[PDB]
Amino acid sequence: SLPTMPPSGYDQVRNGVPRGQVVNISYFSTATNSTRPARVYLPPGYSKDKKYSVLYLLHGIGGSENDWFEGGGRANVIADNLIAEGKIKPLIIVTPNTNAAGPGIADGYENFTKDLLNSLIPYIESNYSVYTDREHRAIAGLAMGGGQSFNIGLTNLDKFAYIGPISAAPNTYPNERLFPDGGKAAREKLKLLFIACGTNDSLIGFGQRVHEYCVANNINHVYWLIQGGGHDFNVWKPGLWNFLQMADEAGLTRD
Ligand SMILES: COc1cc(/C=C/C(=O)O)ccc1O
Repeated sequence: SLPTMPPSGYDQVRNGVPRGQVVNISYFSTATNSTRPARVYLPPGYSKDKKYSVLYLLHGIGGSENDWFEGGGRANVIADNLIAEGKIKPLIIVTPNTNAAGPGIADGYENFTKDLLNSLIPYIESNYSVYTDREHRAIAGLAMGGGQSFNIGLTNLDKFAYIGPISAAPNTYPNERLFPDGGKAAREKLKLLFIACGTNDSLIGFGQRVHEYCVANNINHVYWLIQGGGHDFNVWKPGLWNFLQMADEAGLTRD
């Protein structure tokens, strides 16, 4: 039963397995007044005659849109295999550059919230055949990106129903800011809150803090610790593997 460590080969490429296409895109950002990059995983069968859900996957501090793919995440391989095994239905995964910096901008990681919601999401929904409602939109990430997942996801429950912060960093908002209503909206609209981290990670306390608040305030969620895991992709890959399946079970790809 999930969550659990994935079996050997979950992140390996094997002959015959259908592979999705990872495309490179650039979109205009009203948040940075510049063109920004992102990568988009289209499943092996992506057809404009069908509709797909979308997972916005965020990298760590100083990272890039390539981190979750060739940079170590192998998100496309993990997705290809789960799809081939019938573990999850086909879906689209988008990896942006989380540091929306530029002239006139003080904090690019905070500025990223508007970039994602007002520029990247509209670009994706206009160029790809995707659902545009909260029930078909998820957000997850590692470290700094896990913090942004908590921050953006919980303060925008009308946009995301599935949130997966892995090894969330100190940029994670205080509990009072994540749940300004004592967790009311969360208990009603949150379909999946998946918090994971390696037991050896020095940043374990931040995800732990949110976990404790959710326990105290009756917010359902999944809290999974990777035994012996550190601040690396041997925690983040297993994290994504579990999140995709648990989100699927929760209805992310419904229809
Ligand atoms: C904003 O503060 C912090 C961010 C990080 C991010 C780490 C990562 O993305 O791997 C670590 C420690 C911090 O105090």
